[PDB]
Amino acid sequence: EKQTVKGEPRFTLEQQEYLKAQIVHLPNQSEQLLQCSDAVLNDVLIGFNLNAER
Amino acid sequence: IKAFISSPDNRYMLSLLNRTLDTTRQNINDFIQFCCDKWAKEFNVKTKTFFGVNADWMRLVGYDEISKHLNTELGKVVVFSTYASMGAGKNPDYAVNLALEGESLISVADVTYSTQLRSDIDSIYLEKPTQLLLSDDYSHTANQLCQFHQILSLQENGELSPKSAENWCRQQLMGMSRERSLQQYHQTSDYQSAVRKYIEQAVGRAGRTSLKRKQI
Amino acid sequence: MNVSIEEFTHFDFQLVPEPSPLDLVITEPLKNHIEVNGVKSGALLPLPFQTGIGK
DNA sequence: TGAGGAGTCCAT
Repeated sequence: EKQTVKGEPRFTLEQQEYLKAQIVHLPNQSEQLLQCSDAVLNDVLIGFNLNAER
Repeated sequence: IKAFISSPDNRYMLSLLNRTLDTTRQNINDFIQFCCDKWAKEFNVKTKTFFGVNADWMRLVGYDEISKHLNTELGKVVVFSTYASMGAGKNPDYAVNLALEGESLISVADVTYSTQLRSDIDSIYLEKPTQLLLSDDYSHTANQLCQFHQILSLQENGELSPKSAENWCRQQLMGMSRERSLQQYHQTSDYQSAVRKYIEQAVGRAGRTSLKRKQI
Repeated sequence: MNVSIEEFTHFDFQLVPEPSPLDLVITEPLKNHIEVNGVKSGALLPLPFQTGIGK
């Protein structure tokens, strides 16, 4: 975000988004789940027909 | 401790030990306390004592509590900790308070101007590292595997003759104690280098800023 | 929004920030590694650095 | 007679 070359910002706003969306962090299985939200899990469950299962 | 209090330009001392001085040794703690006070009454100064610096106090109380006391009040601070605990968390620093300043901090850098101003440790005491032999707590067979790994590894490089290796392995198979395992590793040459490594790392982490005192 | 590589259509790739004593030591051995036994070959490089200076 | 302790990941 804050790297400058010769007194001018090195990266424009749109370029920063592309570079910042290419890095992934991989936590535990038990911390990846509690980080999610109700909407995400509900969307996945209805998208694969898993709610009907007992 | 007595040497540290009788100093003009020092207000921070950290004693690295091998055991935690928590409530399980409460009595011993109290014994030191009134001693410090006695010395603190000889040379007119008020000293701060910090006890129980473990992993359950740096993540449940906050280490910043120490730092604040060095930029909001006058006094010397003595903190007790261990080798392993101080290996985690990093950067035990307080920034500045020129009103509370000990009339001199010499800048050490040549071409820099720091956005803020910070300093680091100026007095440390080092004990003898102990329990320098790896062990495992998971299950009972894994510990055996670890021990045999280390014995054979020492045999390969050239520190142990075959005759000694067989004796150590035989007694481990029959059964020994930790305190008899530690007495045969001390006779080799790897122990010396390991101790030196510990000292070098513990001292190297004790400096991270460019504001320093004169006498350390 | 989904950005694309077309944003970098015209970009400056041959200008880099001014070097430091600690990046030449990283770069030059690797360049000597590609010349001989190169193209496809690994390299183990232990760098002895110090806390403080910007490792 | 021989030595003397805390700190950690992850899938079940």
